[PDB]
Amino acid sequence: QAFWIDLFETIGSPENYLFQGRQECYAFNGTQRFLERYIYNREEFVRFDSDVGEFRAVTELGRPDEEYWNSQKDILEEERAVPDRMCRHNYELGGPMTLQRRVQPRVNVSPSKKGPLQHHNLLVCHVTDFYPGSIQVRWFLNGQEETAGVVSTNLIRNGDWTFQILVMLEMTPQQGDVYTCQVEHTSLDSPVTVEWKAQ
Amino acid sequence: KADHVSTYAAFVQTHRPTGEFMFEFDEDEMFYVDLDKKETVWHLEEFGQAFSFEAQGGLANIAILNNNLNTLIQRSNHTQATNDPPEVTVFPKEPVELGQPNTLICHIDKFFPPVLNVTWLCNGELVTEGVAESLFLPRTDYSFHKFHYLTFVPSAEDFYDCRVEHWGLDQPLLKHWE
Amino acid sequence: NSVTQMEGPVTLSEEAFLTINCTYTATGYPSLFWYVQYPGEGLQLLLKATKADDKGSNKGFEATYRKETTSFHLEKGSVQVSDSAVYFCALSLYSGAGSYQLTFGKGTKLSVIPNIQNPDPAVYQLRDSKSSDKSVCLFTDFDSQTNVSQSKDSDVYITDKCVLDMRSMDFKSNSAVAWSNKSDFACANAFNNSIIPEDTFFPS
Amino acid sequence: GVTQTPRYLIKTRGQQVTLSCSPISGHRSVSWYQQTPGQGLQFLFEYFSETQRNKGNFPGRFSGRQFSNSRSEMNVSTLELGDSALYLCASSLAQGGETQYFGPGTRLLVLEDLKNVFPPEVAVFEPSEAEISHTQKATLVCLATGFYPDHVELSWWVNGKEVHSGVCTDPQPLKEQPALNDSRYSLSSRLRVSATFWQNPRNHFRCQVQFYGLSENDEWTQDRAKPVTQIVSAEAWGRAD
Ligand SMILES: *[C@@H]1O[C@H](CO)[C@@H](O)[C@H](O)[C@H]1NC(C)=O
Ligand SMILES: *[C@@H]1O[C@H](CO)[C@@H](O)[C@H](O)[C@H]1NC(C)=O
Ligand SMILES: *[C@@H]1O[C@H](CO)[C@@H](O)[C@H](O)[C@H]1NC(C)=O
Ligand SMILES: [Be+2]
Ligand code: NA
Repeated sequence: QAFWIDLFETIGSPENYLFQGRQECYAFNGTQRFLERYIYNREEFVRFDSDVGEFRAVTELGRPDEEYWNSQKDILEEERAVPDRMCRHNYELGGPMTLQRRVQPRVNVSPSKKGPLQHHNLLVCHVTDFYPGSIQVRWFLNGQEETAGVVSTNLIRNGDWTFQILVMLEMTPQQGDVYTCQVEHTSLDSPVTVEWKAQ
Repeated sequence: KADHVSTYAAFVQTHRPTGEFMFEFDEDEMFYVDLDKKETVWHLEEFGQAFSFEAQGGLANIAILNNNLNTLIQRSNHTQATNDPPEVTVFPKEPVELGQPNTLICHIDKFFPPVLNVTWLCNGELVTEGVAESLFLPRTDYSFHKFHYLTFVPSAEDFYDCRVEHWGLDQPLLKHWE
Repeated sequence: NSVTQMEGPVTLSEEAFLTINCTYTATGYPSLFWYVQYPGEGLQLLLKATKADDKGSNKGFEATYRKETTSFHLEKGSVQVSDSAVYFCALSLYSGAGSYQLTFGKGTKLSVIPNIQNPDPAVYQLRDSKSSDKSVCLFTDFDSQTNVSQSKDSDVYITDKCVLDMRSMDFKSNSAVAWSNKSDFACANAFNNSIIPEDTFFPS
Repeated sequence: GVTQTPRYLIKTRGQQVTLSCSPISGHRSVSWYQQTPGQGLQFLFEYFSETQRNKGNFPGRFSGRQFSNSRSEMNVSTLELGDSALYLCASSLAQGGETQYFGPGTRLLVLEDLKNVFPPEVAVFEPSEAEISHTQKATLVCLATGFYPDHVELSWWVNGKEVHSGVCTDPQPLKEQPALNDSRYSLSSRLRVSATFWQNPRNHFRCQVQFYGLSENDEWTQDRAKPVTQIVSAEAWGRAD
């Protein structure tokens, strides 16, 4: 169950110069597409797209590299082998660990401001700790869906393999009104609904 | 077009961190190579147990990238990039419930180069404990982002600051939190 | 992780159909290769195939990466005398840090025998340019089906058949050399253990 | 492209050898293989950017190194008779090292003693008048005899220029004493030419045999001449008759 690499091709305020590399594998419908990027500072100057089948000088700073690598069938055939080699291999390692990692969302409904139940207020649905990022967060007022006045922060990555989202509705609560936040996610077998009663 | 994006991202530069080799699955970092310790560090224990990564792969890629850096310092006639200042956001991991342990996240985003100083402040005082951090995480725009963490217990008579330092900043930037 | 290929030395006539069998047994992702080793040199890549169904083609040779039979069988429609060499089948498997290691099969020697157009079998005597005393017997211009046999006699030396191409005349001729430190030895006697043709010219 | 030095080597059991490899410009992957009739191609080790990426299953006496310019050197200490083989070196431009370019190799022979090392005696045999009359073709034979080991390279020279057309040399040498492990060798070669070419005294035929024996660095206790690496040749002039 080992991770495989592709060796980047060899080329050739305080003082600082940076070189960045990117080896991206895009898995879709049993296929793999590979993108090798050579970036000087923030300038991607030369790249290899498996869909192109050859190196291309993204900027003119990569013209010597595009020229040289494309003149070398050994380097071209090695880079072309990447989608079916390391991309495929690495993708096929990850069983229900990364490809099927599921973390259930924790849901909390709380109004933004405290006070009398008649005025303008924001009702917050703080959906937390889920994985993957794809989530559906709906707002309901007395069983009917509220589409208008829904202020969303959009998907927030916590950088710890969990996400969060704050979906809030602009509400003018009347006494006895039932506000329901409904979350749908792959980790959930049924929707998770959290209620707020007007008070 | 992709169901998933598995990517190896690496950088090499003159200032600290002098290099970084990492692997990310769907924008989240799975593992990286501690270049000094010459060993793989996994993000979650369940990764280290399920998989392996020979750290030599990381070191080999960094050596090539250092060669590539040198060639480009020359080719570009020592072109140093503009220092892109960071956008800093502070937000809790969990909803704030006074008395219940939570984690404060500091997201230092959209900066270049990956040369940064970050400190957590509780009531204007430096916090040394319950602190963790991400690597200099890659962005599709070849800029960087980083996450700093602080385990804290929310109390109304406490405030927090994320004091960040970057070259693109005229002075340290403090992002305040409740 | 091994390469199993066609045993012993294959010997074919010129223009014949060649098949050098090669089967692999490896860890899911190997790339497949055919290396050729011409007499006297090191190996040289002939053909390769990355993934299953890929066909390697070069010098009129072809091998298909067959996942079903786990094979990379080398085929040539009509072999040339120039193809006489030793063929190696090989595997490429990941060997850490973005490196690959080749795993070769035990080589297959191939001897391509030229088809002789106007055979004139004969056994001539050649005298040494230094001493008249010293001489060799040369069995030349014979047919390719004629198999030169080793010496039954102790102090008698006979070489195997060797084909020379006189390119400018588009002429190819097989030849063997027999010699001995005398005295019972004569050119008529020379190739006795060998089943020489009926047509053989022995001058005096 | 791939160069390897020395081409041929004769060593005594217990001695040590250093074999150099100059890869193609700018191949950085260098692989070493041992080629034996007994075990075929056996992987030794592979280098890339000075580091030994992989190693085969050979004892620690078989070591290797790679320099900054990608040149490599392999060493075999405490030599054994069974170390006698072709030491092949292969370079690769592709950094994964799959597409390999092989050197000519270093032919290594390990012996108990250098007492049985002999240079060849070479003779040129002028064509038969019978052949010239019957075929209007003239075959010259060259014999290289009594040489040990078969670290020999035969060539034909007509008027001080190497000739390949109308030539063929025995693919393998002949054992002068078949029932003998230390048997001296014999090798024949033929040069076929037209009778019009042979029947001209202007034409000079030389059979060059390069022998690879002992160096200037080798011990020589025997009474006979040191069987040094030398060229032994024989000649014949085109005959008007
Ligand atoms: C997936 O690939 C197959 C061909 O192998 C094709 O028929 C099908 O339409 C593709 N599906 C999608 C969703 O693109
Ligand atoms: C570097 O400077 C020289 C002039 O000294 C110029 O010819 C060359 O184009 C420059 N290269 C770049 C990429 O700035
Ligand atoms: C980081 O901190 C050190 C110590 O104060 C300082 O020397 C360095 O320049 C800092 N730079 C920034 C802007 O991160
Ligand atoms: Be690559
Ligand atoms: Na590559």
